Amino acid sequence: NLLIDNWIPVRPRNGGKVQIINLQSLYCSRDQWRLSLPRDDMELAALALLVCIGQIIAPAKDDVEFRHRIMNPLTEDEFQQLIAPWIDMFYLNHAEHPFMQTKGVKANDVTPMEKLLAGVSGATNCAFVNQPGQGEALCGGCTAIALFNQANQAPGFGGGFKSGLRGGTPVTTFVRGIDLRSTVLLNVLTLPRLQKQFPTENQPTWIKPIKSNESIPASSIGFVRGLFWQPAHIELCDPIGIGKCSCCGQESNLRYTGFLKEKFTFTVNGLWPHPHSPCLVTVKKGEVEEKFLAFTTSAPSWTQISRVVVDKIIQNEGNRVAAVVNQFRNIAPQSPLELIMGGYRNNQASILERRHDVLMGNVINEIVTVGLGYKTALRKALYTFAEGFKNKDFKGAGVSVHETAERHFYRQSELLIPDVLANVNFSQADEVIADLRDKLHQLCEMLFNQSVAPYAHHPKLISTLALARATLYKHLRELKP
Amino acid sequence: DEIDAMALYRAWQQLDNGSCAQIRRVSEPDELRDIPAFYRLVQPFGWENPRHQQALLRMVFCLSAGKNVIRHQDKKTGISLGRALANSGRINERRIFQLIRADRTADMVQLRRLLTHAEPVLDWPLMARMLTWWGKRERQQLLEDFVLTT
Amino acid sequence: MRSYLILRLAGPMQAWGQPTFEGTRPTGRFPTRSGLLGLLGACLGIQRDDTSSLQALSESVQFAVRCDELILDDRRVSVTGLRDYHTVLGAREDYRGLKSHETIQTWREYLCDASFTVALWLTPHATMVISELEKAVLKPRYTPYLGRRSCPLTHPLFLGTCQASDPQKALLNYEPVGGDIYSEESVTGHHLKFTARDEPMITLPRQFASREWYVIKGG
Amino acid sequence: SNFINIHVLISHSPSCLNRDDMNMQKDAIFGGKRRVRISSQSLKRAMRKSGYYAQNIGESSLRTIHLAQLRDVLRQKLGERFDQKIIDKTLALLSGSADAVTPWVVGEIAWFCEQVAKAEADNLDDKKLLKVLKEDIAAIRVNLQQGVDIALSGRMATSGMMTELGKVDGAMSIAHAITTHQVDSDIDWFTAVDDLQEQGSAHLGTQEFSSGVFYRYANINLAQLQENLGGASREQALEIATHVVHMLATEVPGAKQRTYAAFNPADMVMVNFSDMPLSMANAFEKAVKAKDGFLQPSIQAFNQYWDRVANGYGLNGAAAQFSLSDVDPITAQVKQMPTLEQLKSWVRNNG
Amino acid sequence: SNFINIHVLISHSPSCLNRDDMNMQKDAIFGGKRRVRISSQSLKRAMRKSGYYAQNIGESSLRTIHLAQLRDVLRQKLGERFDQKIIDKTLALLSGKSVDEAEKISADAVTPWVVGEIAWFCEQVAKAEADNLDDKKLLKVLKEDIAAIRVNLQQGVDIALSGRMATSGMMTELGKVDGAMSIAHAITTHQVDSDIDWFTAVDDLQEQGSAHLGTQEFSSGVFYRYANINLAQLQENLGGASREQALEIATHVVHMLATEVPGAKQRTYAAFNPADMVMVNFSDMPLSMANAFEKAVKAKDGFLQPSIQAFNQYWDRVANGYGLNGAAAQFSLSVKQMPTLEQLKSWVRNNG
DNA sequence: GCTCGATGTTTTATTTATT
Ligand SMILES: [Zn+2]
Repeated sequence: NLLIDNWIPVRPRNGGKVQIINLQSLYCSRDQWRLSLPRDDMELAALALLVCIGQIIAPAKDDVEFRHRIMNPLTEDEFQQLIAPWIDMFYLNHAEHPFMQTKGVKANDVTPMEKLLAGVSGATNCAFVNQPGQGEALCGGCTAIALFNQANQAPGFGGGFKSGLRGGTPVTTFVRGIDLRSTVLLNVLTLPRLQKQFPTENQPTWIKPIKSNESIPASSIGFVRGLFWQPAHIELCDPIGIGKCSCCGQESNLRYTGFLKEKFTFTVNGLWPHPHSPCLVTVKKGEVEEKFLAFTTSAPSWTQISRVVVDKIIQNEGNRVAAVVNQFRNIAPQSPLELIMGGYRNNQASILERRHDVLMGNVINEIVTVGLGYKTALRKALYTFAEGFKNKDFKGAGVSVHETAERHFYRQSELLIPDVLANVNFSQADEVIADLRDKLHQLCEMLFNQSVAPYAHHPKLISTLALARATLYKHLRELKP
Repeated sequence: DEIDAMALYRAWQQLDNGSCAQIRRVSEPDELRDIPAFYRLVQPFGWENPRHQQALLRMVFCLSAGKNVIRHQDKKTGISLGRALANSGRINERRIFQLIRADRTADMVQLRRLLTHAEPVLDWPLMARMLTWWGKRERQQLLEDFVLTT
Repeated sequence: MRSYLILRLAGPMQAWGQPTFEGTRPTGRFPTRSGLLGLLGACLGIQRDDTSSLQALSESVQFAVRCDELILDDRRVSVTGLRDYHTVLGAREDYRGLKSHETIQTWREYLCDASFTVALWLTPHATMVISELEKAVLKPRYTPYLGRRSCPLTHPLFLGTCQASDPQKALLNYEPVGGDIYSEESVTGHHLKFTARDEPMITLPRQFASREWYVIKGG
Repeated sequence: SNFINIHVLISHSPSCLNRDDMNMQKDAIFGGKRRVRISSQSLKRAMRKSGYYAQNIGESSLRTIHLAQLRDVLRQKLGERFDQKIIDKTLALLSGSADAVTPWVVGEIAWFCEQVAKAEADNLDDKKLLKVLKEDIAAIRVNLQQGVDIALSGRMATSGMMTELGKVDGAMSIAHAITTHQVDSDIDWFTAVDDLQEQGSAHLGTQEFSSGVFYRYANINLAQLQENLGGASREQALEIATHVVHMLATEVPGAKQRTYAAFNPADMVMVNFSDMPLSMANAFEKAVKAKDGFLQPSIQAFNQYWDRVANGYGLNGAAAQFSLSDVDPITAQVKQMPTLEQLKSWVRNNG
Repeated sequence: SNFINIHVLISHSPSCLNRDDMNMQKDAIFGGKRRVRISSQSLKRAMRKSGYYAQNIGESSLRTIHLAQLRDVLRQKLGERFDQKIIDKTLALLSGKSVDEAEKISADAVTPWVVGEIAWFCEQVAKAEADNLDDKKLLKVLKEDIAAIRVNLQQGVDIALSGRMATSGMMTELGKVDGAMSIAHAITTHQVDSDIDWFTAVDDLQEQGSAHLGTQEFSSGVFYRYANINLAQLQENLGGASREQALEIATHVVHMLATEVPGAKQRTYAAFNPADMVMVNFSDMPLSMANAFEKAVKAKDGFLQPSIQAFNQYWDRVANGYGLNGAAAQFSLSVKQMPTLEQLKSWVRNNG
C-alpha cells in the first residue's frame, strides 16, 4: 500500500545514501528530501504520483492554510486522519481493485517489465542500443511509478491500446519547491480552485471500470478518476523473493517480473481539464479549442536551464500555463517561479527523445529569450523555404527542413551554453550575451545553408531559396539591439 | 588600406581618349598588365601592393567595358549589381546563372558582356567591394538579388 | 600539496555522453565522469564484469577537466558538433536468438576540433597510487579512445605529473591555459555548479546517478 | 610493444563512398575546415564482409573452438561458482588440455550453467530444456566456429551472446577516414530519359560527389587479440595484423561504386609499434594545400609531422613504410618498404 | 580471375559532350584541378543505344515511368501471343499499379523493362490463374527460382550490366538486379579552362545586326575512361550463362568503351575521335588507374603522350608495389602490344 | 513460427536581404 509502506526513493537534499521512506515520513517531518532514481523521467513520474495523492488526500481550504502547511509539516495524527479511505484505494496486490490494474486480463503470453520502462523497448534500435535485462525484477515502488508514467507521459503499447486523457505524450509542468515535501504541497490545488477547476463518477478506473466501446463526455469524469486514469487493460503477475531491483539497483522483498495486458478501446469526447499540463488555445470558427502541450517535432531543451526554456516558450509563444502554476502565480505573484518539467518526443509507439528537468537569474532569462529569438528567425526562414518548396510541386524532405533544423539548432547551441553560464555575472553579462548573439547568428546562417544544401542546382527553387534567405536575414537584422 | 573606388571611377572617367582606348581593347583581365596606361591609372590606388593588384584588375576590367556603361548613382545600402542588372530588364536569368557558375577569367569576361548589355545604374563602390572579394557567397548573392528584383 | 596526474584528450572526433535510451547518442561539451572512469578503466585491464576493481577505481580517483581551444596559425578554432547517421544491417531483433532487422537507424553526435586536459588525483581513502595510473596511461592494456572506439588519440594520453594545492594550479602548469575548468573539488573564488547524470551506478550495470561539477571560469 | 598502428594515405577518383539520410557526402570539420568523410563503420564493414577477409580471417585455422579441449580450464574457472556435474552436463549438451580460455566463452557457458542448474532445481529436462534453449544453443555453436572473426572484429550485430563478458569488442579499432585537405564537393545534375516521352526527361536529380586524398587509421590490440583467441601466440596475432594491414590498404566501400567506380589502392602504408596507440591525423590539422595534386603534399606533410613529433610522443619503436611515391622520406628511423608484401613480412617477424 | 578491367585513354578535339542544368560543360575537381567530365550515365546510354550494341548484343531495355503508354506498346507487341487481359494483369502485378484504360498511369519511378521478360511473366500469370493459383502464392513460387527470369534478362543485357531496382510491384522481389560491369565518369588527365564560343544567329529579314547573340562553353580533352566488368555476376544476371558468353559481352564493352562517344553537340563540334590507347587487364579485385592523373598531366608535345606515359609509369609502380600479376594486354597505338584492337578483343575473348 | 490485417495516435508555425 503506497499510503502506508515504504516505497518513496529519496536521499537528503544535499546528502548521500539513498533510503526508502513512506508517505508519513515525508509529510510529517522537517527533513529535506529529494527523489533519487537512475532516471529523470521516473523521478518526474514519482513526483507526479505523489502530487496526485496529495491532491486527493489534503486540499487546503484556503491560501492561508496552503502557505501554512508549506512552512509547517503536519502531525502524524492529522495525516492518518487524512489518508484512511484513500488507504483502502491504494493496493498493488489486491483482491478486486489492484492499483491501476484490471483483474481478469485474457492474454496468451506474459508481457516483460521492459514494456513499462518508456524507451527500453518500442523500437528496433532499442534492442540494438540499450542494456538488456533492465526490467527483469522491479520492486514495488518502481512498478507503481512505471504504471503511472505509462498512464500519463508515455504512449500506448501498440494497436488497441489507449493513451492518457491528455493525449499520448504531453509535457508535465510542476512548481519547484526547496525539497520534496514542499514541492508536493506546492502542486496541490486548494479546495476552492479545485472546485473552480472541476465544475460525475469520482471513482477510479480500477474500481468502477470503463465500459468497452463506450462514449464518455470528459465532463463526466471525477477528478480522482482522471488524476489516476488508466486506459489499457493491465494486471501485474505474482512477485518474487528478496533481491535487487533491476531498475533502481536497490534491495526489495517483493519484485515483479511481468504482467498481463489486453486491448481495450473506448472514447472520451471533449478535453479533461488536467491540472498538470500547459495548453494551446486555438480559436476555430467561433469556438474556443484547447490542446495539451506536447513535444511534437522538436523537444526544446538546453543543458542546466531546460526548465527556463520551456517556461519562456509557454510564457511568450497562445500557450497557457498549467493549473498548478496559475495557482502558484495567484498565491505568490511577486515570488520567483522555476519549473520541474518533463516530456517525450515520439514516433508512434517508439520514443524518439526525452527532455526532463527535475532539480530542487534575470540574465539566464535574457539568454533563453535571445536563443529562442534566433531559433524563431531560423524556423520562419526555413518554413518560407518549405512552403515555397511545396508550392513548386517538388517532393521529398524539402518540406520538413525547418523541423530538423530546429532540433539541430538546440543541439549546437547547447554546445554553446556551458561557457555562457560560466562567465555570467553583473559586469560581464552584456558582453557574454553579445558574443552569444554573434555565435547564434553564425549558427543560424550555417544551419540555413546546411538544411538548404541538398537543393543546390535546382534552378526553379532559386526563387524560393532567395526569398528564404532574405527572410532569415530580415529576422536576424531584427535581433541586434 | 581600402581602394578609393569613386576616385578610380572619376579617374577612369576623365582619362584621355588614347589611354582609355588602349585599356578598352583588352580581351581578358590579365592582358591589362601589358598596357602602361593601366599602370599609370591604378598606381595611385595601391597597385604596387598585390592584394590591391587582383582587386584592381577586376575593377578596371569592368570599367573597361566603357566610359558610359556603368552609371554610378549615390545611395538614397545602394543599388547592388544584381539589382541593377535586373532593373535594366534586358538580361535573361539563365545568363546570370552561367555567370555565377563560371570560373576564373571567364567570369570577368561574361560579367563585362552583361555590363555591356544592361548598362546598369548602381552604387559603384558597392560593386567595387563585391569585386574586391568575389567569393562564392558574392556570386550567390548576385544571383539572388537578380531574382528577388524581378 | 597533493600529487596530480595530468592527461590530454585530443583527437579529430570525440563523444561524451548524455542520458539516453534511444537511437540518438548525444554528446556533452566536455568529458563525462563515467567516460573518464572508462578511459582509465580501459588503460587498466578492467573487464566489464569486474565490479570490484571497477568500484575501487571509482572510489580512488577524482577528476578535473579543462577545455582547450584549438589555435591554428594564430587564429582560434571553435569546437563544432557533428551528427552521424549511423545505420546497422542485421541488428539484433531481440536480446536472444538470431532474428534480426533488415536495417535499423541511429544518430550519434561527436565533437569536432575538441581537445581537453584532465587533472587527476587520489581520494583520502583511495586504493591505488598515481604511479600505477601513470604506468597505465603510459602502457594501456585495452585500446584507449575518446568516448567511442572510432575516436583515436592524436596526442599521448600522458601529459605530465606535478604537485600542487588545487586542480586549477596544477592545470595552470600546462598550456594552453585559460580554458574553463570543471572539477569534482571546489575552488575558493568560484562557486558555479554544473549538474550532470554521469556518476556510473556500477552495482546496477550501465546506470547513472546524479552529480555536480564545480565550475571555475578562465580569464 | 602491445599496439600496432596502421596509417594509410589513399586517393580516390570522383566518387561518393559514404552518405547520410539526405544522400549527402559524409563530412567532418577538422582544423576549422570541411573534410569529406568515410565513416568507421562503413570502412570496417568494407573489410569484414570482403572476400579477402572471409578467406584469410573467416576460414582461419584457429577459427573453430573445440569445447572438448576446453574442459579442464572451464572446470576450474566455473568450478568456483558451479560444480563439475553441471559444468560437464552443460559442456556435453552444448557439444552434443587447453591452457587458457577466451573470456566470452567462459561467460556464455557460465550462463548456460545457470540455466541448467535452474533447470535441475525446478525439476525439468529433456526436449523441454532443449526447446527453451534451442535458439541460444544454435547461436553459441555458430559463434564457436567463428573465433578469429569475433576476436578481430568483435561479435556480430546479431550474435546471441548473453553476458557482460559476451560484449566482445573487436581487437582492431578503425577511426573515421577524413581527407587531408578541405573539400567543396561537386554536384552532378543528371536526367533520366524516358523512352516513351517525347518532350524532356522523366526524372531530374542531383548527386553530390568529390575526389579526395583520404587518411585511414587503425590500430590492433595484440594482447587482447591473443587473449580472445584462447591464449594464442604473438606470431599468430602478427599474421592477423598482416591481414588487417592488407585490407586497410586495399579495401574500399561499395557505396555508389557501380557508377563512380573509385577502385583505387593506397599510395602509402605505414606500420609502427607502440605502447600507446596514436593517430597521425594532426599531420593534417592544418589542411593540406594542393601542389601538383593533393597526394604528394599529403605524404610529405605526413612525413614532416612524424619527423617533428614522433620522438616526443614516445613513438620510438619499430616502424616501416611501404610507398609508391618518391617524395623525400621520413627520418631514417623508419625502414622503407618497396612492396606491400615486404612490409607485411616485416610485420610477421615482430618488426 | 573474376574481374575484367577496361582502361581507355581517348582524345577529343574541341567539343561539348556532356553538359549540366545550365548548358555548361560537366566537370569535376581532381587533384586540386578542374577536369572536364563525361558522366557515366551518358556513356552507358550512349553505348546501349549504339548501332554496335544493336548488331552485337541485342535490344536495349525499355526504360519508362509511363505505364499506360507501356500497356499500349505491350498490347501491340504481345497481342498475338496473349489475350489483352493477361498482359494488363501482368503489368499490374509487376508494377503494383492498377492497369485500366486511363489516359495517364504513372509508375513509382523510371524503370527498365524487358519485353521478353514480360512475355515470360505473363506466361506464368496465364498458367497461374488457369490452375486457380492466386497472386500471393504465385509470388512465392516465382520467388523460388529467379535464374529463369535472369535468362529473360539475357533478352535485356544492359540491365544485366547496369542494374535495376523497383520499389513497388512484384519487381521489388523479383527484378532486383545488381549490375555486373561497373563504370567511372570520364575525367580529363589534365586541367582544363573551358573555352567560350561567342556566336550570332543572323536573321534574313533583319539587315541591321543579328537576331541572336550568345555564348557556348566547349573544350578539347584527353579523357580517361575506366570500367570493370564483374563477370560471375554477369553470369548470374543472365540466368547462369557460361564464362564464354560473359567474356564476349565484355569484349563488346571493350570495343564500345574504346569507340563510342556521346552525340552531344557533335552535329556542330564533331569530335568523332577513337581511343588512341586501350588496355584490358584481368584481376582478382578491381583496380582503377585514375591516380596516374591525380597529379594533372602537364602538356608536352600534346596532352596525349604525357598522359599515356604517366599511365604506364603508374601502372608499373602499382604492379611492382602490390605484386599484381593478372593477365594483361594493352593495345597500344601511340602487358601487350596490340597492333590492332581486334587482337586485343580476341585476346579478351580467350580468357587472356 | 509465422504472415495477415485492422488498429492505438494525430501537424502548424512564411512570404524581400546585402558579409
Ligand atoms: Zn526499484
